[PDB]
Amino acid sequence: IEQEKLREKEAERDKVKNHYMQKIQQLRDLLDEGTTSDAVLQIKSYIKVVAVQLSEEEEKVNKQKEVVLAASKE
Amino acid sequence: NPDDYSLTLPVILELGKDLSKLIQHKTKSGQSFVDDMIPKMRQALYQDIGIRYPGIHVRTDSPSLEGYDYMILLNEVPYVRGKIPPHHVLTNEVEDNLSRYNLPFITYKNAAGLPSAWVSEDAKAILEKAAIKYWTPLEVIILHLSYFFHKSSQEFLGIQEVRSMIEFMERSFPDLVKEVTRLIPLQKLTEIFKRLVQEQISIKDLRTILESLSEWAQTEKDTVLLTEYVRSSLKLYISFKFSQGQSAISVYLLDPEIEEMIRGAIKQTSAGSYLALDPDSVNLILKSMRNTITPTPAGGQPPVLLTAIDVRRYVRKLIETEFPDIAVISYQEILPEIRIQPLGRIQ
Amino acid sequence: PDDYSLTLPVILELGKDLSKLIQHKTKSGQSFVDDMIPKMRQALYQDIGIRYPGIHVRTDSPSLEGYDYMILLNEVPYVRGKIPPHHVLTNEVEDNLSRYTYKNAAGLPSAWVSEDAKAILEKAAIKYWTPLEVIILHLSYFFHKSSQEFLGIQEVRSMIEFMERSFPDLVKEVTRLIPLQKLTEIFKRLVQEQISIKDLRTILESLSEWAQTEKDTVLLTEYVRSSLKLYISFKFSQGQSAILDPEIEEMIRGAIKQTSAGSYLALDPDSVNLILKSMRNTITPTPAGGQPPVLLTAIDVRRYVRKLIETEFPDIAVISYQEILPEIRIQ
Repeated sequence: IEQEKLREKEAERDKVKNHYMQKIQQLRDLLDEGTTSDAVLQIKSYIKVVAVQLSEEEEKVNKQKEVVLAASKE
Repeated sequence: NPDDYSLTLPVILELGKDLSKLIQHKTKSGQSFVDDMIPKMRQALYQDIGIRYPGIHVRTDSPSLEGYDYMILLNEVPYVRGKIPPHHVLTNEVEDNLSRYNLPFITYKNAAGLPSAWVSEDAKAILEKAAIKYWTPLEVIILHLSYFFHKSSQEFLGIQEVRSMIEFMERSFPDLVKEVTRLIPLQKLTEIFKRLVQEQISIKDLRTILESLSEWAQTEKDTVLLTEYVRSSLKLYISFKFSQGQSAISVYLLDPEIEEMIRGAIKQTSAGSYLALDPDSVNLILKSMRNTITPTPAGGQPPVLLTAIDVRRYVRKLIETEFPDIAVISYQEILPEIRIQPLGRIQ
Repeated sequence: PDDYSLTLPVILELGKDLSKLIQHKTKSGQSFVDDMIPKMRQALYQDIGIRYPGIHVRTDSPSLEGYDYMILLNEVPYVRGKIPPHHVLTNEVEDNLSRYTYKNAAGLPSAWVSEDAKAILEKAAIKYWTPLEVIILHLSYFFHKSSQEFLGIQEVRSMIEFMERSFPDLVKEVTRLIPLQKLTEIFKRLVQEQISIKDLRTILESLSEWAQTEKDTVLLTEYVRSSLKLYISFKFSQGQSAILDPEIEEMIRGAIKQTSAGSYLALDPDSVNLILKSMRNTITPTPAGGQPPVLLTAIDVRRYVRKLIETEFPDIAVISYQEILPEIRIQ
């Protein structure tokens, strides 16, 4: 049952990973466009926000890898 | 009395004999070197930069100079020598122009932020008719002194001048001053002023600087972060300085890989965040600098570098050593109404 | 000798033609420099509680054409202006242009009409502005949109010591609880949303009540707002009673972060599009020169809403339930 939990947690991390890379790409392409400073400040603030959500997802993935390794050592 | 102490003379200008006789006489606009031009230089510098620069001691007939040579002294120590081509005046004109009227040009780039185009001084009315401003060699001395005092802010902003300007401020803004000196000790305040005028940030607008300090030093006592907050509260002055009156500002940018390897610079093991950075990269970025730069003409000002917010000062501290004529700014120090034109891609 | 010089707050640069115009008296024979600018200052002080400094006029700018003008904030120019020659700015209905265009700042009208037509506009009940009055309006827009740099700590001290002449023991009670810097911060947080601070008495009473108990600046600003019920209601209902979605309210409970000294907008970024997409398709355009409509929020989240929506629509006032008189009646 722990492999299914691992798949759950890896999907929940990968959705956040995809959103974070989308935000990075949008940062880069609004830098390339020539937007204003409002846009770049706001997107950098939102990236600083979603960094914590990415790190929480990574920590949950690490906990689930701990539990899956423990169940393998069973 | 020859049996006392004497105070160190800040800035001495030695001339050889011919320039010393040239400063005897009045100019076209009738002005004296010693009585008009130097004070007007001082006042213009004070309007440009927030700095009270001291008066100048001019000694004629130097043994150590030819007659058309000059020398400037920092604290009774000579700092840099100059030469003047005889019977030539310095105006920055493009090589195209220097050959579009068939005048002489002599290439002599005397200091770095100054023109490099010397034309025989009998051609003055020609340049007036062609609407080209030219500078008297005395005015060339004035320009070179001005370049000195811009580049040598650091040696003249010490603690007693900071005290003098604060005590002028007390006449008008005494409770603001009292709050600031509750928040910031006088030596650390002088350090903040020094780190501002490092990047040619004027402190003429003392009011906004003191207001920003009295906001931000409620929480933070590091001098350098407070300097960063003063910069980010001088959005308006920075934008007017660098975007030069436009709808838009035309800057360079970094590469995000460079930004994410200058997160390498962290030094939390020490008190200050001194530079923990791969040694080779001081060439590795800098080559991509040298092949990117537009050479600005000499009477204007250089292209700007736009960085991420937290790494602006490290970039400036790195790149001042070869290119003192880069202004580094980051996103927080411009108005978020300006359109930024992405035209460097430096990797 | 040389000395220091003080930073000059507001400098008004003029071209040659405007500099010749300000020599002479206006239609009612009153002066630009001696009456109209002081009257602007007095009206601004009566509308919002702020003592603006006197105005530094330099004529004959080298850098402007003769009907052009420039405004300086702390000897740094803020916005350049133009005046069409011999035109007055009169908001029309566009069809008028064929029964009988320059938008200068974003709250100035966009209709310049040749100045000879005065009796037509007086008979037709059409209000007109002198170009001098247009300068007055643009300066007023400046000082509304640039309040923040003129409400500093020494002016707060000056108004407090004016107050001490009448309410000294109230002042001493307030300043026992509250340092002067935090009081100036409260004033700035008020005048961010164009809340006037002319009525110092009610603000000081609310402070002297609430600051026994609360030492956060931001809650005290909220309580001053909730004690200015009457002023807010009169501003916003125009003397009437009746002239937002729960899901957003229940997702702004997400923004609880208070570990540091301040709070933190802690929110899925995409909602900055979720409000705004529905926001632009809901807004009524109120007539140019009027008052945009007014946004009603939950009590504790008002500041977050105002901080969010100022960026594109700065001239829309966020208030919450506690800040209106308790008798007045999309996502």
